[PDB]
Amino acid sequence: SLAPEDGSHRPAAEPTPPGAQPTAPGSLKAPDTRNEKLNSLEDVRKGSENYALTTNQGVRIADDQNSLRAGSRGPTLLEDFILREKITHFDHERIPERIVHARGSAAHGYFQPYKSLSDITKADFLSDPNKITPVFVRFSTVQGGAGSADTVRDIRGFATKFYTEEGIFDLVGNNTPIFFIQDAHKFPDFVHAVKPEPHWAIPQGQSAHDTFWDYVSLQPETLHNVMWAMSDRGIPRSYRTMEGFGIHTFRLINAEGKATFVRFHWKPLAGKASLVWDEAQKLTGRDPDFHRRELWEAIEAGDFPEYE
Amino acid sequence: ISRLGGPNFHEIPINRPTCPYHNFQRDGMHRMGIDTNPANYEPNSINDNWPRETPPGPKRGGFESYQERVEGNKVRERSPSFG
Amino acid sequence: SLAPEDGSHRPAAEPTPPGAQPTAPGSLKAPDTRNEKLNSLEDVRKGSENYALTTNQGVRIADDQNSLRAGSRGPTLLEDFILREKITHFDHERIPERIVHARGSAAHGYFQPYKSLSDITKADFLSDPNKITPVFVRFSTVQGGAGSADTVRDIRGFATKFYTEEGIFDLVGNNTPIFFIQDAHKFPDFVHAVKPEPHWAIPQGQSAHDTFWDYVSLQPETLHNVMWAMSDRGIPRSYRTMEGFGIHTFRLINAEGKATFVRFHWKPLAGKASLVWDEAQKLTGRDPDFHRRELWEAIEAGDFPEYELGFQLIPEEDEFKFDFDLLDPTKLIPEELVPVQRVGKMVLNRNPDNFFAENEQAAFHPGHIVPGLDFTNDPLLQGRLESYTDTQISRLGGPNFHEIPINRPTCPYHNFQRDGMHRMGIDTNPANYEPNSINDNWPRETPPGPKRGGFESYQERVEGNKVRERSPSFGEYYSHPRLFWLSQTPFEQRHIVDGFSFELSKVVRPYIRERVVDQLAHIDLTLAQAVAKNLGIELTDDQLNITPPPDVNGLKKDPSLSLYAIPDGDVKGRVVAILLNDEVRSADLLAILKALKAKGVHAKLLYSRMGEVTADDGTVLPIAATFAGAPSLTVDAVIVPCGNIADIADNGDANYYLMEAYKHLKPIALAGDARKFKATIKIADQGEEGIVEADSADGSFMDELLTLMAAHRVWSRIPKIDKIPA
Amino acid sequence: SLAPEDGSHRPAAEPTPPGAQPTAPGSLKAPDTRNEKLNSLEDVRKGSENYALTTNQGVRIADDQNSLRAGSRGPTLLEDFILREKITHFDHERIPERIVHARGSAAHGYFQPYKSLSDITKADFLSDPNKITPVFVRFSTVQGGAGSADTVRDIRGFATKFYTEEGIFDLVGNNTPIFFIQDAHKFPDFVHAVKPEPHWAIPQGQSAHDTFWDYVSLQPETLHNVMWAMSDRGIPRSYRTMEGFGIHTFRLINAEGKATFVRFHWKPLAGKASLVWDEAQKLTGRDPDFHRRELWEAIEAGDFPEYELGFQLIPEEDEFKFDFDLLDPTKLIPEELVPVQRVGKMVLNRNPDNFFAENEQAAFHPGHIVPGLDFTNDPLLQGRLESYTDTQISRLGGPNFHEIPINRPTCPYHNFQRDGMHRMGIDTNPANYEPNSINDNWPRETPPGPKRGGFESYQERVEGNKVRERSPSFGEYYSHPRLFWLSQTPFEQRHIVDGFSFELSKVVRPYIRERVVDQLAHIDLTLAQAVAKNLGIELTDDQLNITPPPDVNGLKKDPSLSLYAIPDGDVKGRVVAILLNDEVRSADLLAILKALKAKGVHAKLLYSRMGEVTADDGTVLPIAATFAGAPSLTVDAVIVPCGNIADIADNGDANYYLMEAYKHLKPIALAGDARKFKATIKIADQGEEGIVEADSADGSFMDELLTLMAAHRVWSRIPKIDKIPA
Ligand code: HEM
Ligand code: HEM
Ligand code: HEM
Repeated sequence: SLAPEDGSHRPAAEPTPPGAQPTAPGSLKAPDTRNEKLNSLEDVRKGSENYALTTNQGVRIADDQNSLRAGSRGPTLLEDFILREKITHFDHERIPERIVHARGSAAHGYFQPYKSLSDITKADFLSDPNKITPVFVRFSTVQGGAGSADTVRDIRGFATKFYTEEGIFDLVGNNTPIFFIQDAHKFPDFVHAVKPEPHWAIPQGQSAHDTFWDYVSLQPETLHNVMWAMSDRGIPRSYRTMEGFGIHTFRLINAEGKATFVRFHWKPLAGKASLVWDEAQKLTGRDPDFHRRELWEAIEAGDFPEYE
Repeated sequence: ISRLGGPNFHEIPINRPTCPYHNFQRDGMHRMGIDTNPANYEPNSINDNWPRETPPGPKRGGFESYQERVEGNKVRERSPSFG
Repeated sequence: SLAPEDGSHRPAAEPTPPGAQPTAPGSLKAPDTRNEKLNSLEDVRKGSENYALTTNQGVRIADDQNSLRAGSRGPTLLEDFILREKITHFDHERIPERIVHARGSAAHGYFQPYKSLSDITKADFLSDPNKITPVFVRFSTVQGGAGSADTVRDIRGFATKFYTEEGIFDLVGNNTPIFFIQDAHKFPDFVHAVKPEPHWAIPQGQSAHDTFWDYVSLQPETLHNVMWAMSDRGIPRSYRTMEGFGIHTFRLINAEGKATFVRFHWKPLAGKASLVWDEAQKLTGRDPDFHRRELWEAIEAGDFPEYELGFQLIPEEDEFKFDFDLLDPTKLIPEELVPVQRVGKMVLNRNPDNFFAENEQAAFHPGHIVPGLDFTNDPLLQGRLESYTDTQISRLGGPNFHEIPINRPTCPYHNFQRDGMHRMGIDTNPANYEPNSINDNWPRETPPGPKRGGFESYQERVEGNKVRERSPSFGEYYSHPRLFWLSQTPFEQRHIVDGFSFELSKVVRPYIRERVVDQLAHIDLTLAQAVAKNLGIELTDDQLNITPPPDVNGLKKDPSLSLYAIPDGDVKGRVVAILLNDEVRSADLLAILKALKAKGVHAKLLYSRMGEVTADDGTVLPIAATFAGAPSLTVDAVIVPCGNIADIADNGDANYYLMEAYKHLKPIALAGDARKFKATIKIADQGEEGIVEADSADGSFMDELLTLMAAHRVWSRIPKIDKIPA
Repeated sequence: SLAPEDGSHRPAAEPTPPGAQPTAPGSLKAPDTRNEKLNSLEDVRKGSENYALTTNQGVRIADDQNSLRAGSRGPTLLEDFILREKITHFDHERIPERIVHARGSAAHGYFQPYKSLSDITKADFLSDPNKITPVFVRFSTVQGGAGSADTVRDIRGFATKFYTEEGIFDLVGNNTPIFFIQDAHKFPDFVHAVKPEPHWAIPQGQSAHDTFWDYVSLQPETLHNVMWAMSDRGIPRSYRTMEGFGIHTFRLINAEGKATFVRFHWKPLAGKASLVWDEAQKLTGRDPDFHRRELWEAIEAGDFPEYELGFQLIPEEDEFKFDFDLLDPTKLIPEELVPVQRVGKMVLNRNPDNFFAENEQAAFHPGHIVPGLDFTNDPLLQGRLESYTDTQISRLGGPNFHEIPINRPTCPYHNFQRDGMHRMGIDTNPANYEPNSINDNWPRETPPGPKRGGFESYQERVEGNKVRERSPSFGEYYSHPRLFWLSQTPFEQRHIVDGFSFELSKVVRPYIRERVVDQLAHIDLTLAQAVAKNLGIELTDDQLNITPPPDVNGLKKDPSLSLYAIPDGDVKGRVVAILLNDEVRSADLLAILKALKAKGVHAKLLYSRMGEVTADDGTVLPIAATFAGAPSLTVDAVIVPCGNIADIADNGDANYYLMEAYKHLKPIALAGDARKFKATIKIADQGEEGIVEADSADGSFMDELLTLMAAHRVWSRIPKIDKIPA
């Protein structure tokens, strides 16, 4: 045994305030929080306590500290299949990050309607207030990589996967009610302009550079979302304290075939709050994981993010 | 790695062991197993060092290579016994 | 035409100091710079001016502003093949980042040896002082993603690709002379421990978290390199002002077959220089791209990064002559015992044209050696050889990554390998195997020889059983950490203590802190007690009584291990903030600029807004940045000329600018009424060492300031900064 | 291990007939055959002679025969970087095959139009009879994997990539003028049905299995192309002897903006010619590479495949004037209604250098059109535009597949797309977006115009509600199958009946056979009855009473739909087997070879062993193959010269060769005492049409033979072949 005698290595599996316990995987922290989707993941969840260390092929490992070599100061041997699998898996851990919204922080939850909407939509998840729909939500920035900072000035993504009884519905929104551009054909132009510039790949997580403002100056359609990004909207205090929007007009269709135009909104029950610019910038250096930490610790504390 | 798309090919159903498999390897394309271990390295105290190494033994022991003596210089040479 | 009439969109294609022009692709910025590698990339360089906009299939596009739809407010149509190509290429832009060292910044240059080293190595690139070898060098951090910040505390990588006439040689090193671990089998464990923790993927770019210090506390082999990381080595000022090392002992092999053990060194010709922690951490917020930017801007300015290649050479018969094992990569070889022999110079003199094509896709691998070099049994080096080709199969999409332009040898390559994803080369050989008769056995093997021969490994004797066992000779963990500690100045020691103290304060589980404190007590008691006190930990009586570890071959210190014990300052390429006011005394600015120019020191002129201000004599002075825009973090010193000081005396940003610089130990110079700013930093009326002051900015005002800059920081200010609220 | 002293390991770089020299890479076989695209590949062609064997990093290899090991009987060492690179490249050679048309064979050539088409199209490649456009063509089967056989019963693909001055145009067609299905949404259902069944992955290269005929029986829209597949069109003699069709109606657009509907045709100048089924199926075993081989060898011989591009042109105002919908890809446009206008000629005159790099990695996509061409609403064409780019992202490893050398345009290409796996192009443009001012907006959009303009789609009127609905005009399925049936000769109809009968006899579930027979009864009662009789099925009274479908716009037949109704035979490039004996009469062989050479017909000299035989006058005759080694399946006709006939008269294989040739309707010519072989094929002292016979092989004998070969096969023999046991 390497754990301390007093058990202080293991966090209590009860809600606790930020900093009170080490944070933990959600099924260890809150084992009795359940929804249909979380339960359905049980077939692939893997524990660890009391199990032998093995290869991926199920062969028990005697010595996970040394490679096989000819003599204890000798060359490493090709026949070390244990070393080879371990290093091979490590060598292939990374997958491409998302082209945009690479930096993001996610949690499980659920949604329930306040009333049946069958007069305006036949969508099953909206048919009955007693219909509980598991969700998985990912909040994100837009421009920076998966390893960039959270409290940059940027638009924020707000993506919800509804696991409904009639299919997955993904509501893939942002935290402002419009976008920068009108036609998808210009998306790679706008995104290349805001992204790090191609010669030197600077700057990270920032619109504050020539190519972004070159494009905005030549494309006045951008100016509306640019106003939002330049406001304190661009620097939320928390993903719990920003609005979400679908941006596009969609349609709801009812059982009679009637179409109603709809735009979607998420309204934060913790209210709206943003940082100020100097605080946000400095916070990217003192804690580049500030939003990711805040969201995880809110959920561990029982301060569940709620949106209407 | 190319034929089967990455290092998690042992999670393709036909290739899965029927016996337990636990270790500190993570991620990779197509990762199916969701690890709950607080630790992804050993030695660790945060999960009391589990999953743990197992000494070799008569049954249910860890793998140890037979201690064959090696003696020779580093050569790219075919043994004359093969000629 | 959307460009301005005056041509101010286009940067001057000549060397200009940082901030004077927008930065540009290297071949546009410096078209006259050339080497054999840069010339050989010309077949894949693509221009743009005066060309039509096309699809990738070469069809001219008429409207690149709209999708094809049925009516101008109608649905988009599947037949829009121009939209589909453009969006599909965009959808697939990203490739996996490197598993480690994902954050990095690279440049082209060249290397030349000072003399032939044929008596010790038959390596062709070291055979002739006239033989110049193109290089491509990538510097990096280790832990963070490609989008993480530059000025984190971490080790730095220093990887050099030599495009030699007898093959590519990759010297894949770090900025410290040892690694954290002894056997490659533990690399996934150590890297998992230092990386973001797997539940929540925090923290980025930081070792200040529980799992890292858990691993360290359980693996005392790691303490050597941890001491380095906790020192100011872990926060270099610039990639130009850090050392590089190969870490492992390799071999040189001469034409007579004699092996000599070698360790590789890079010496920064700009000297050694690091930030201080608060400055580095803040700087990850104010400019997470600071090292990448500084490297690119140095090259655009002609402040080319220069390093000297050095070898520590140990005869084969001296393998066992030291107190430590030469093959143990957690041990360094003290320069007091084995000096570094100067080998040649490398100069980095051209930025890439495209970051993704040249930097992101570059593949380095320490297995890439050439005749005249060879490996040893260092068991961390041994395992590296399994990883670097492997990882490139997924990262770069298959086994033809050597055909990506940046990676291609400049020398011939021919073999029987075929196919693979993204195969470029079209093989005309009738044979794809050997031995063959049908192409008269070409291409053919080449016997080894003095020059231009085939690769043969040194016939080292191997004897022992097949074991998974650490050599007992590696099982000593404290003597080298102690040598390192005792070799540091007292302020460098303070900064080490403060690095461990800050990092362990972020460890949530107190027992892990205690366990690390126990480790430090095995290294040096003064160190352990000082960290313990910062943590409210009391050493036990047993801890107070641990015998320190022995010295290393009789050495009680080695000043070559310190950044600053032996001054090696160089001001060329450093930068000074000049805080402007609305009525600057022009004679002060003239003297300042003249002195800085003469030593190759750059300036940024700062004010409370952009635009320009006008001096006492009518000189129009353009403003580079605001005080808040370009914080003191980003320069090496601060000068405030005389003039209408009342204009800025109550500016919070201007006062803070000086407080932050003061805190971070930077030289500050105050001329005439700018001396009023002494009060904001609590400077006594008769002055103090490190603050330059006079009635005007000269006679001796600039020499004094530039003398302080040559010593980098004002270490004697340290006792003073704790009282200052900044 | 070297080449023979006599240079016999190396083929002559001149045109040579099949079998005369070993085959070789096109650039070594025909170095002086050039075109712009072939030249442009020179940056990546790699030679081999006189070069050292290296790693891919350019390191010379000394011993390519052994791994590094600790002693010569010891374990292999991890540090063997040479072994690791060689094995890793081998381990990653394979890429996914094409989801369909995986089996295919390709060549380079050129195209030119006969006259400018500027009246009807502004496409640059059609604008001038003296502007030559390089092409790369791949022919293919559909169902089978890359390693399946060539002479299966299937549809064939005929894809041409035109490297034009205004972009790449891919005309991605097949060898029949319609497809099986109407809407791309069904493509995966139809292809899954035809492909090997999912439980056991059987059968390869065959539609003769339950799932295909289950889908056909339930989807009568498939019946037209199924008729073509069951006819001898499904088993071509060569890719040189089949038609090509783009299938869909496209648009041509002229400089005045006028749209003309068009269907694309390729006419084979070597004439139309197919195998018979027993021959084609046995040939998949004796030489599964027969079509690949025949194409490569034709090009090495100078028998370049030539095809005439032709257009059926329908004015816009005539869109609705037929009794079928022009946009329905299961309907053909009969040439009796709309003639094919001759447009230009394409000649395939050089083989690739490396099959993988050039053939396997080639990417064709019918969305790659150029100004002057446009799409229509054909709902199968429309869906194809979503597939060909998408599939290339996994097959070829990412979105930079246009930089794989074979796929590159020869014309300029410039845009703002960046990055992606295996990015070759290093972009110098300061901008990677438009509009931009920093590169004065280059590269720039180009307005549409008469020549060199940007692409603009024809502004077709769209009016309808958003529906997933098949157009009612597409709901007719029997009239085109009937037209096709009625346009075949009686022997072609017999072969169709036999194809259906053979395939349905392999369907295990008898109700599926019954359902198919019921569909055939809606096409033609004579066809339905003949297939039913072979299946032991009896048509019901109701089935006998099904009213046949209407004529197609009054047509009772169209002979352009037959392979053979109109003679168009060309013997150049065909091959005869000459069965030797050990004392051949040299005067026969002289006359035979002289007459064959005059018409460009090749010969293969066969015997019962390899080596040589000596003729009556001392001429040494090298033997190409044994009777068993090169069966009659591989030749067009068989000649037996006089000589020592007793040598071969009782040889089983020699007799069998003639029995198999006879059965397969090939001409056979017997000179002098070789007429003794008439008895093996049971055929009369008076002689038989299709058997040439004389005292010696002279002018007359050879003219008769070559006349029979110009008619391809001896159809009048069919009633005589059921009694021969072969
Ligand atoms: C109203 C406008 C848009 C909104 C609100 C929006 C929102 C988002 C969000 C929230 C994500 C991150 C989902 C996650 O967390 O994984 C995302 C990802 C993405 N978006 Fe959008 N987006 C918009 C426009 C576009 C456009 C016009 C395109 C391209 C035509 C595009 C292409 C993508 C792509 C390629 C990704 C990465 C998706 C992945 O890897 O799974 N987006 N978007
Ligand atoms: C002395 C110890 C080591 C040093 C000095 C070192 C140095 C480096 C550097 C500088 C890079 C970045 C090269 C670049 O800029 O692209 C790198 C990448 C990498 N290293 Fe190491 N390393 C060490 C130990 C190891 C070990 C023990 C392993 C695994 C057994 C390993 C595996 C890797 C991998 C997988 C990459 C990513 C390479 C790629 O994607 O191209 N390293 N190393
Ligand atoms: C008239 C109908 C069609 C014709 C004449 C046709 C013709 C062809 C040909 C000749 C090729 C092989 C090109 C080569 O040699 O590489 C091919 C490939 C392919 N086709 Fe089609 N096809 C048709 C319908 C479709 C449909 C409806 C789809 C899907 C909607 C489709 C999807 C594909 C795919 C995925 C490939 C593999 C292409 C690649 O890997 O590069 N085809 N087709």
